Amino acid sequence: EKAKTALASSVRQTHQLMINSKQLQANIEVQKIALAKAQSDYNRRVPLGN
Amino acid sequence: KEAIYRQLDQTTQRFNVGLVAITDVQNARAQYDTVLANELTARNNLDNAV
Repeated sequence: EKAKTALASSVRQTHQLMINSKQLQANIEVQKIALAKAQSDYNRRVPLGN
Repeated sequence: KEAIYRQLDQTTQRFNVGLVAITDVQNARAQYDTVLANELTARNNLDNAV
């Protein structure tokens, strides 16, 4: 019984890591949106400067 | 007049770029039109003085 409980705990922790992966992916999406906004602003400010 | 013309050019260039609204261009055009009347009046006053 003790061994079976240990196996259950290990499985759950591994699944937790798997979910952390998707969390980090969402963070990446946030940063990408920020970069896109900055790029649009610059590309916008450029021709005026010519 | 030179200064106001330069300002109108900047505002139009920014609107085209996509940083402002039509109302700003309308105000810039009004301000540029006013100085044109003032410049004409100055020449009339000069001729009247002569």
